[PDB]
Amino acid sequence: NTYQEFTNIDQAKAWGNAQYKKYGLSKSEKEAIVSYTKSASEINGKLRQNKGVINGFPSNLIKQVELLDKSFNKMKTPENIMLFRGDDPAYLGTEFQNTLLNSNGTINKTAFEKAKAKFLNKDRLEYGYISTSLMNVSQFAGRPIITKFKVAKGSKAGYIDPISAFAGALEMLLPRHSTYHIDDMRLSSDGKQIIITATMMGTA
Ligand SMILES: NC(=O)c1ccc[n+]([C@@H]2O[C@H](COP(=O)([O-])OP(=O)(O)OC[C@H]3O[C@@H](n4cnc5c(N)ncnc54)[C@H](O)[C@@H]3O)[C@@H](O)[C@H]2O)c1
Repeated sequence: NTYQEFTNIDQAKAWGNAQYKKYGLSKSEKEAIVSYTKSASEINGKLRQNKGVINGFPSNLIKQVELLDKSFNKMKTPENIMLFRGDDPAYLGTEFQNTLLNSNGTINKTAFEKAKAKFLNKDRLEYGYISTSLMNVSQFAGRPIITKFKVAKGSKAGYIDPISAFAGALEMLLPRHSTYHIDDMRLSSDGKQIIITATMMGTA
């Protein structure tokens, strides 16, 4: 139908803060999210490497994932919304690690055609959590791949920004084991980035 796309920083900010007041996260859930923002790539990366299974993990890490998953029972979005995200070349596969980018900073049109073939009109399963923003913010917009996610109403999604260890991200978190369908993939006006548009679905 129509996804709300925030255009103004101070509005997104207010809307998001308006959601956070309602969540009533347990003190325990809050300590688990704070810690996630300080260590996302470690956690998301173990999740990827053991394809979801958390039995090997230390007893702390298991306490932290269970609390993150639980959190989303309190955190859902009240309307259709667009979230944004930036990624580096490895996002597409090891093959694109050292080939997606030319020497001047442009997207190698060939790798783009390969990636488009490999991902366009297909589902992707992400084993880790997905961190996003309410807009294309300055910091993560410098990255070569920008993904705009369509998130439906009532879907699991949470504005954790207020208790993030870091600033300027307008951060919305989505749950792990989420799956999304990629609808479009083109280049930006200057050819320095790929814009992926994707439809978000559930978890497991
Ligand atoms: N990236 C964003 O759009 C965004 C938005 C808001 C907040 N954040 C915050 O920044 C930090 C999170 O960083 P992140 O999002 O880069 O961590 P991540 O765990 O999602 O990804 C880390 C690195 O691995 C890549 N990657 C992602 N999925 C992959 C996959 N399936 N296979 C191989 N590589 C993959 C990413 O492009 C990045 O280079 C946290 O502090 C979080 O709060 C990020």
